[PDB]
Amino acid sequence: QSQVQLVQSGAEVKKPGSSVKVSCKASGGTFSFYAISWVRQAPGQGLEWMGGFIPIFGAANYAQKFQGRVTITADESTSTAYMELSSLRSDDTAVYYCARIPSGSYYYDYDMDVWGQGTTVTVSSASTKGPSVFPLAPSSKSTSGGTAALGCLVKDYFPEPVTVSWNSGALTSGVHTFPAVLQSSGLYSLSSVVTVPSSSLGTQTYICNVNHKPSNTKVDKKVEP
Amino acid sequence: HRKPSLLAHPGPLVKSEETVILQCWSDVRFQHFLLHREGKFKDTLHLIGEHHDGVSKANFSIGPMMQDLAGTYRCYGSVTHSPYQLSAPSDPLDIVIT
Amino acid sequence: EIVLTQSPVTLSLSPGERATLSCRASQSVSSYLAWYQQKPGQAPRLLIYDASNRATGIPARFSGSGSGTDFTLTISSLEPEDFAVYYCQQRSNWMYTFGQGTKLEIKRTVAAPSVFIFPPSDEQLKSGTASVVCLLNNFYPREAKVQWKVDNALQSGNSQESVTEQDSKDSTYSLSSTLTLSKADYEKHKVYACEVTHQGLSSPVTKSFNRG
Ligand SMILES: *[C@@H]1O[C@H](CO[C@@H]2O[C@@H](C)[C@@H](O)[C@@H](O)[C@@H]2O)[C@@H](O[C@@H]2O[C@H](CO)[C@@H](O[C@@H]3O[C@H](CO[C@H]4O[C@H](CO)[C@@H](O)[C@H](O)[C@@H]4O[C@@H]4O[C@H](CO)[C@@H](O)[C@H](O)[C@H]4NC(C)=O)[C@@H](O)[C@H](O[C@H]4O[C@H](CO)[C@@H](O)[C@H](O)[C@@H]4O)[C@@H]3O)[C@H](O)[C@H]2NC(C)=O)[C@H](O)[C@H]1NC(C)=O
Repeated sequence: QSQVQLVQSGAEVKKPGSSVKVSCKASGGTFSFYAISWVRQAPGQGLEWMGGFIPIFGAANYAQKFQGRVTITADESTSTAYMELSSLRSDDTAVYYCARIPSGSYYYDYDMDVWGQGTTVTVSSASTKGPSVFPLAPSSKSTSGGTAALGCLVKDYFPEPVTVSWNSGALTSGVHTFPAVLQSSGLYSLSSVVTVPSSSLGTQTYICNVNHKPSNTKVDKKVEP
Repeated sequence: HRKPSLLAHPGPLVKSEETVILQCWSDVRFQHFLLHREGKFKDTLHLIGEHHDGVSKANFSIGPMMQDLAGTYRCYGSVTHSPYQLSAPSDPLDIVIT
Repeated sequence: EIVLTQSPVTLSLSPGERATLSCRASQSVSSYLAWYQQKPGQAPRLLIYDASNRATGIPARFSGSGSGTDFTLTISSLEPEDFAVYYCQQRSNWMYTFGQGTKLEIKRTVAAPSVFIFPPSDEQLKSGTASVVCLLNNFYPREAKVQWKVDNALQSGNSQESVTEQDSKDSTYSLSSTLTLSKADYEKHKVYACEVTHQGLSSPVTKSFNRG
C-alpha cells in the first residue's frame, strides 16, 4: 500500500568460498527512517532472517548464524541497499529477499512493508550442464484403471531453473511436474508425469518440452513400447 | 542538526494505565520528528512536525502506561531533504511508572 | 537469542472452519510481533502488525492477539484462498527473527495413491546408469511410505523422492521416488519392486518388474 517499490539484483551462481553482493534499489521513495531487513528461504525450507540496517542510527544488526560473513549497507542517497555474504557455502543456495520495514513499531505515520522480487543465489562447485531427457515408457505397470501414466526424467542438470511442458502446453490437466532434487553429484534432476486415458496411448502423440539455462531445448516423444 | 526540545505532560512520572503526551518542538522547521526510547524494549516513533507560529512541534502520545513503555526518551528531527540525516539528540527524558 | 516456535506444524482444516495458530517466544517481545502469509510461488505478505493491528487490505476474518511470549492468529470463516504457510516474526530490539512456520492444508476424505512403476530407459543404460521411478498419484493424507526392494533387498541411500503441493481441485498430493543404479549393479539382479504404505490402503501395495 506504500508508494515505495523495491527491485533487487539479478540471479547469481558462485563457487564455494566466494562472495556475492545483492542490491535492493527503491522506487517512489527512500529507506529514510525505516530499516533494511534481508531474509533468505532455501528450497522447501522456511524464512531465515539474515540481518538489518537502520541508516538513521548507522546501526547494523545481524543474526548469530551469519554474524561474521554478512554485511548490510546502503548508499548515501539511501535509495540502494546491499548485502554481501562471504565464505559462501552450498547451504547458502537459496532465494534472498530485501524488505523496507519500520525499525520497531508502526506507530502513527509508518507505511506497510515493501518486499523485493527476490534473488536466487546458487553456491556450487559444479559447472553449467544441459539436462538429459529420458522417457518413462507407459506400460501395464503404469496403465491400471483405464488410466495410463506417462512421464519424462530431466536428469543431471545445473543450474536451475528447468521448465517442462507437455505437447507445447496443450496438455496441462493431469500433469504433475515434481520439484527437482539435488544429487550427490551436485547436479539437479526432476520428473514430470501425466495421466492420460489408457486408450489413445497408441493414437495420441505425447511429447515433452524441456528448456534450460545453457540454451538447450530437448523435445522427446513418449511411445508406448 | 540543532538539538530540539522534549517535554512530558502532565509530567515524566506516570501512573499505570494512563496516557501521556511527549511534546517535541524546536525553532528550526523540522519536517520529521523522531522519538527514540531506550530501555527494556527500544523503539522509534515517527511524527510529521507541524510548523505553527514560530516553531514546529509534534505531540507524541504514549498510550496506556505499561512497564514496557518506560525508559529514556530522546527526540530527533530531520528535513525531507535527507530524512536519512537526523539532528542532534534532545536532552534525555526518563519516563517512570508510579 | 530469542527463538520463535510456532504451533501447530501442519493444520488440516476444512473451508468454512475457524483456524487458530500459535507463536511462542523464548523471551518477551511485547506486541512487537508480525504475522506473514506465504502462498506457494509468491513472496510473503504482511497480515498482522504490532501483534493485533490488521494490515491495509487484509480481510477482517484475520485477527491477531497476544503479548509477551504467547501470540495467536485467528482466521474465522477460512476462505479457500487462505490455505497457505503462515510465519510469525519478532520486531523487538532490532532483531527480526522468524518462526519455523505452519502449513494450513485442506482436510478432505482419505485418498489412496495410484502406484505406477517405470523401468529404466535403453538410452540411459547406454549412458551407463539406470533409474527406476515409482509414482504415487493423488492421495490424502500426505503421509506415505515408499520402499524400494531389489530382489527382496531393501535399498537405502540410492532413492530420492519429491512430493508435490496440494492440488487445488481434489486436495491431494503426489510423490515420485527415483532409484538410480549403475549398469553394473543393475543387470546383476532381476526383480525390482516398489512397496507403498498409506492410510487409504488396507494392505501394502507392490508394483514390480523383472528385466527382460
Ligand atoms: C499539541 O499540544 C499542544 C498543547 O495542547 C495542550 O497540552 C497537551 C499536552 C494536552 O493536554 C492538550 O489537551 C492541551 O490542549 C496544542 O496546543 C494547544 O491546542 C489547544 C487546542 O486547540 C489550545 O486550547 C485552546 O486554546 C484556545 C485559545 O486560548 C489560548 O490561547 C490564547 C492565544 O492563542 C491565549 O491568549 C489564551 O490565554 C489561551 O492560552 C491558554 O491558557 C491556558 C490556561 O492558562 C493554558 O493551559 C494553555 O496552555 C494556553 N494555550 C496557549 C498558550 O496556547 C482557547 O480559546 C480554547 O478554549 C476552548 O475551550 C473552552 C472550554 O474548555 C471554551 O470555553 C472556549 O470557548 C474554547 O472553545 C482552548 O483552550 C491550546 O491553547 C494550545 N496551546 C497550548 C500551549 O496548550 C497543539 O495544538 C497540539 N498539536 C497537535 C499537532 O496536536
